[PDB]
Amino acid sequence: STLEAEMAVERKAVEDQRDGELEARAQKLEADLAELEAEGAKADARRKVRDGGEREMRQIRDRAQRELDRLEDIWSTFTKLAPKQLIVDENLYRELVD
Repeated sequence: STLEAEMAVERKAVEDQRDGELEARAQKLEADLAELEAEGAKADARRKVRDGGEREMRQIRDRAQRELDRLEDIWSTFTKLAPKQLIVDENLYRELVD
């Protein structure tokens, strides 16, 4: 019970910060775009700015998702722990130990 409770609580650190980093980067990009559109700038420049901003947004979402699923995986493994099971990660083992 408390195990799954603490797992959920950590999922909270996963979710809030996943949303927050993306929010910050998006705010920065939108400010930079409102600045670029304030002056007279070529439309190709704005298109490339938007492309880079989408790249950054998706990259942040991926950096989140990857760790989120990794943490799901550690719990999934911990659940099915029974003797004679062979662990090969050599890092997951440390997470399970500590």
